Amino acid sequence: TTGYDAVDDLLHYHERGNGIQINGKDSFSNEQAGLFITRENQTWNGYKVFGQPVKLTFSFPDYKFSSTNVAGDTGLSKFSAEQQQQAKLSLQSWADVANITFTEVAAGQKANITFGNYSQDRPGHYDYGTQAYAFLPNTIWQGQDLGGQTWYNVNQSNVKHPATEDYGRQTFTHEIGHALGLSHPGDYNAGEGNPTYNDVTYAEDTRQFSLMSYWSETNTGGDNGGHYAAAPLLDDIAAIQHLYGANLSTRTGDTVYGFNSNTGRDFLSTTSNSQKVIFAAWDAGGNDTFDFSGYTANQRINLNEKSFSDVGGLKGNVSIAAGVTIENAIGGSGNDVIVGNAANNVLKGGAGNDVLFGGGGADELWGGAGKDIFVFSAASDSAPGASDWIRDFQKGIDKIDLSFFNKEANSSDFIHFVDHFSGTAGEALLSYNASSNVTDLSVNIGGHQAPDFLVKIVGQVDVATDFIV
Ligand SMILES: CCCCCCCC
Ligand SMILES: CCCCCCCC
Ligand SMILES: CCCCCC
Ligand SMILES: CCCCCC
Ligand SMILES: [Ca+2]
Ligand SMILES: [Ca+2]
Ligand SMILES: [Ca+2]
Ligand SMILES: [Ca+2]
Ligand SMILES: [Ca+2]
Ligand SMILES: [Ca+2]
Ligand SMILES: [Ca+2]
Ligand SMILES: [Zn+2]
Repeated sequence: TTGYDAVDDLLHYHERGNGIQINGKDSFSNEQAGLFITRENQTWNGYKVFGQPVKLTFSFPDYKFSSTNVAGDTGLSKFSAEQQQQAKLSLQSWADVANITFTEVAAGQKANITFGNYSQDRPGHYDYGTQAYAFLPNTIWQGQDLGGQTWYNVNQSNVKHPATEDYGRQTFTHEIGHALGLSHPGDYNAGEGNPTYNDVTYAEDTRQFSLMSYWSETNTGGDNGGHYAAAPLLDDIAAIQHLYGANLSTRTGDTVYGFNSNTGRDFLSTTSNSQKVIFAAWDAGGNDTFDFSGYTANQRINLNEKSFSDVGGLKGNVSIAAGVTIENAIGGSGNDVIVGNAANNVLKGGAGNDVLFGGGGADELWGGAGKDIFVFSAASDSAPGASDWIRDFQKGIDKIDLSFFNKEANSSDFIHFVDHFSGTAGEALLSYNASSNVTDLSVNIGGHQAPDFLVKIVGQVDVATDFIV
């Protein structure tokens, strides 16, 4: 496979929406999913009141063991220090993406969102079967609003120890989701009390796209390696931003995700190959980097909005929220595929045999060690006046892949190398400056005397060995 083949495959990963079918099910766009997850139309600002900020209180009440909650469960207790710590991180992860402010109040004071443990389904009888539940805003029962109550079965080790059992942390984020107005992404009516993924309303109702789902990411071809996302995923972000608006103040500086992170978020950071990230990135400004340098697996990194990446040996585990521009990416020691976007991108392959694709804008490309391939598929990739730079080219080892053009022209003789331009479309010209150690690659794609494509290359290039055409 060419570099271009790999780029094309990553660009078309998890295509969705526009009426297509997947797994015999309707595919929804990110937007459609956000709307469907919020189909009850309930918010803390009112029924069908969307897009407005909200300020909410939360607490950890000191529930009495023999008391019975509204759902009939008993053996109640207050959240432990560990549970409180993890719940606050879950709250923060929702506040990061939408215009929600959370303020803690005292255990005995009325609060919008509450957290409690229960252990028994009836007095003296421990429940080992259930996990957790919560009430959406404006859930009126016997005259009282149950909205905001969240309840967890502390007999489950993950609920008791969410700091070391990542399904517990996910459960906290999920149930807070309900408390804010999110539903499961389907009702699963056809499953009649024993539902499976086969009963979804839309194909992207899986844990790849939403932590409001209970269906494995494997149903959509994801693979999270036995781990569970801590924080809102791509379609959860669409949902909650529909409800309370997008948080334009979040991470507006130059932000590094992954290794060497300055996010101050556990779920956006790692300090070792064994620590695997799973996240959907929301970022409201600045020059940002996906630093996945410390992973040894073969990775695929796509910097386009709404797109999925294969990071740290997982599949479809990293994504970028709608409306977000991430500028830079750093691969690991594996053989990576790294795809930029229309902005200026710094792309670094690291060790391994990498494929780099800057796309539009003026990109800076570093293959690193290994046999790397730099791919181009439009004159606008590297326009004169905004040229890409390949900073580390090694002749006989690295390659420039222009193969898209002859494939599109269906002619082996469209791109070809000449010693001087004649105005004929397809002509490519190399010019080497031994004094500056810079090679210019100029191509006349559009058919003018002046070329419309110019790549600047640090290093010599050997035309006999270094191209894929
Ligand atoms: C056809 C997509 C529907 C998403 C909006 C929610 C409909 C209840
Ligand atoms: C047990 C009745 C509580 C109200 C239920 C409505 C939320 C599903
Ligand atoms: C099983 C109890 C769930 C209550 C919220 C729907
Ligand atoms: C309440 C819906 C849960 C679905 C898990 C099978
Ligand atoms: Ca940023
Ligand atoms: Ca940015
Ligand atoms: Ca690499
Ligand atoms: Ca680019
Ligand atoms: Ca490399
Ligand atoms: Ca290299
Ligand atoms: Ca470019
Ligand atoms: Zn739920």
